[PDB]
Amino acid sequence: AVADVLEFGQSEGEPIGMAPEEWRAFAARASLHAARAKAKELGADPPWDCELAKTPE
Amino acid sequence: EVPRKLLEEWLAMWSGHYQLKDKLRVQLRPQRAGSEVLELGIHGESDDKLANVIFQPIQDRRGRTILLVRDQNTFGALRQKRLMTLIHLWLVHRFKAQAVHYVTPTDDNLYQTSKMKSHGIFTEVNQEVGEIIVAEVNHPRIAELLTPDRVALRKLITK
Amino acid sequence: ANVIFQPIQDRRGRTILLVRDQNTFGAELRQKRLMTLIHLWLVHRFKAQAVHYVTP
Repeated sequence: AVADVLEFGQSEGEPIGMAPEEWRAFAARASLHAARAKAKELGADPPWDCELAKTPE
Repeated sequence: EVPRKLLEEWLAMWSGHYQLKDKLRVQLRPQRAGSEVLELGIHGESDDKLANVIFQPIQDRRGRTILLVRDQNTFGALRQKRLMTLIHLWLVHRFKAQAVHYVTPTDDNLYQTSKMKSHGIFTEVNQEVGEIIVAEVNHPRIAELLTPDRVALRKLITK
Repeated sequence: ANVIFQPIQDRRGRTILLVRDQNTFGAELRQKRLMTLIHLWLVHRFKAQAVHYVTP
């Protein structure tokens, strides 16, 4: 979700806070808390909700 | 999923209709370094600023997005051709705005908001306490204009 | 005295008070920091980061 926002910023010619590959490397080893905090620093705060997608159980 | 290029495409339709050759480019950046106030600029091939909107997107208590407009101008004597309406259509779509507030009730702002009401961008326009113009977005009309077939939009651009 | 204002949030989630109007109506009450006390309370009440005045 954050990658999509960063790619859009790049396509729009806005200045890169971090490269796509750099974000992916960070996200891969980040808690949700840490990923959200970092995204917020980069001005990327996409709507994302894992609660909505939970099964009936 | 609302790129600057979308407004550039609309302005190409516009330039085409009015037989103006100058390729109009769209710029959206902080009005100055590190600011939450933004400037939408329309630039020609010479990079001259032909129109602008200076504004800050904010949220009210109910979480509704409002664009606080500090200033808007059609600089190039481009006037009387609905350019500012196109810019507002794009801004309202880009920021999913519920309303636009104008900080100073200048003659131009009253004129422009009245014009955009007639184009259907706004349902209501009212000067409120503090002498600010509050313009409520006509969501059905915005949706109509953004239809991919561009029929309603072309009609707006070409009169 | 009065303050007419709307509390709003910027992109960063910071609270700003948008002040449309402020007045110290009573002449006896002026030059005594009344409006300062009101603003102290408003800033505390709404946990404001900034105050914007619409008309200079």
